[PDB]
Amino acid sequence: ISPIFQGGSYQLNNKSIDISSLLLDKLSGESQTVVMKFKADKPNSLQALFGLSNSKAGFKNNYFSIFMRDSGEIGVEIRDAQKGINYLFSRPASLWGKHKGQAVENTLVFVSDSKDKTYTMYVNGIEVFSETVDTFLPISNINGIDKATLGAVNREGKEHYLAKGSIDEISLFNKAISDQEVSTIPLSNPFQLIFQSGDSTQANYFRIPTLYTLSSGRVLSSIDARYGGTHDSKSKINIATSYSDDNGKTWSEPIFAMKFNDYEEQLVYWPRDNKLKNSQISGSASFIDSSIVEDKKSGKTILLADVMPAGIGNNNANKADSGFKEINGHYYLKLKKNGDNDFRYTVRENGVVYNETTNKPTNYTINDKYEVLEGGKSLTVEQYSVDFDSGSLRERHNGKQVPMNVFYKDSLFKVTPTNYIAMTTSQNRGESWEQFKLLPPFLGEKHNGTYLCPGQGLALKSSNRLIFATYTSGELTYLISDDSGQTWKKSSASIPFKNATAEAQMVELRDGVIRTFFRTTTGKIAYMTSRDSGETWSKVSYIDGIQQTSYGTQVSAIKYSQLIDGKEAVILSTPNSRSGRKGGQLVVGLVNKEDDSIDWKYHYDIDLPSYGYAYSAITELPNHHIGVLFEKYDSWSRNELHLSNVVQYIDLEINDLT
Repeated sequence: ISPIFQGGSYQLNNKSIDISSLLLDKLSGESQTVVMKFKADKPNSLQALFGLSNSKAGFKNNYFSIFMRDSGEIGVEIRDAQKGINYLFSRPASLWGKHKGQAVENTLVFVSDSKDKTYTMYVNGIEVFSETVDTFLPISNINGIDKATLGAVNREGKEHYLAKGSIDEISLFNKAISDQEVSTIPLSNPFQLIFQSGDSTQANYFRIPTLYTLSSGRVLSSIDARYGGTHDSKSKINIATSYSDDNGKTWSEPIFAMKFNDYEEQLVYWPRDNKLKNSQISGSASFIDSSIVEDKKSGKTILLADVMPAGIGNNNANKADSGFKEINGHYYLKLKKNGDNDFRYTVRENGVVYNETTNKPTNYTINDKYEVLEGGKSLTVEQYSVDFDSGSLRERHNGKQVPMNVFYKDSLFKVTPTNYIAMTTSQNRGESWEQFKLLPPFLGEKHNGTYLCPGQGLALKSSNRLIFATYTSGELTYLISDDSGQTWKKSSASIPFKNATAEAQMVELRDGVIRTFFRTTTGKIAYMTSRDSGETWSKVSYIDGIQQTSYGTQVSAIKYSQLIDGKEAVILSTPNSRSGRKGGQLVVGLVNKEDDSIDWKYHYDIDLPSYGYAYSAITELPNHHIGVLFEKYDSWSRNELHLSNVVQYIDLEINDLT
């Protein structure tokens, strides 16, 4: 259908605009759609874009509004005191403010549907909430409505929630337009999605993005596909990948690099209310924090991630146990059989399950997929699915059989409940991934695995050396391979922090000179230098001019291929904020050849200082543009859990940054 009202070019400069005459007598029936294209690059703390209100004395709480906060949150109120209805629906981190210095035109579609009794809000082509009520309140059936307002809500004759911004276009319909119709509405998005709700992963959530430019020109991305909301392990999480062959313009349908099947891949709407938001999938194995590198020699792409057995995460993981047994220089994965109180088994060569107490091999083996066979026969377990139908999280058998994996809850043989690191490879640049292998322990039998630093590994330009940064208590633990990832050794580098999340990323400043940038607990990003291709490491210094929070955020970093102002350049991606994960920046540093010091010369604001920015991935695209895939929200904040489609991709050119 056609609009009952259409207007545009409205400037909201802390003064509402009255459109009652144009709109109010046009409103008919109980279903309505609002389409609004608007900018707000300097919003007030809390402002209404649009209001329908009873402006009369004593009816202060009879109004409908669409509002935003300077945090990027969008929402509506629907209030009628006589009906005793006070609805408030919102979602944090739903907006853009600025991109390349220009105010972004956000496209907002609000659907109020009386038939289904459902309020739905889309912003920039993304559904940010969909709420069904028992008692539906049509937005123009509020008792005594006498004002249609842009840029405030008229309450008792006064302007509340005054807006600063602009409404380039607004349309209203006496209909609840369908989801299909909504998707035909043109957008002006500064971003694109690579991974997204309802894609092949069937994860409703994503965190921990990576990007890496392959020598063929293909750009590869990996990510945590997180099923049970955005929580870290314990949970269900798979590692998914996608690639672009056109400098980031389009991206392939995701496939999995690393996945478990003990729990179904369910797209779930995880509750965001305070009572249930901490619900956490508690019986699933998971992969988490991935990192990618390309090997020049073999041509293989290599992907590593942390591995968590069923119900295990960082905080309940057995520290002081690697999960392996050392038997004369060699490390064997320990296993516990159903009913035993201790681990009386190991996995030896060719997957043979060997008994330790009696030193006998068994009739059981472990295949390449860490699945259990008896006498060559695939054993199985039953899969779980999750639901909240009872009003709380339930995890229950779903009737499907899947191969029995030693990382599973219901497995006959079970690994040590601790964290591991796994690796997989692709020979076709991410079109398919091999079965993963556990890396061996690097810090002894009685030490849990280090934690992979998410993002990129480092492929040294003048050799075959591959390095993946990892961290644990008191140090960075660099993993080093000179033979295409077949064998690894560690290079330990002490840092002056205990129990930190020292997520580290590396750049090669020049041949064999590696600078590592890492997260700390001090409010500053730290760094250290190696001048022998990672054999030895300097003491720790800190960057002034960038602020992080006390808890810190992952920093991403690349060496730019081109000179800038005649100098070698490095580019860091990080939130710049001592308050939260917001104020995204790319910071361009120029290297001083005298001493390899870096002058952080240019700061590019990704979006508003108050808009969310968390974990990030950056890569130099083959055309020398910069690709950025990032968490566009505060992934620390307890108020911004379980948001969909907040990991987003943008394309920039160096001139944008300078």
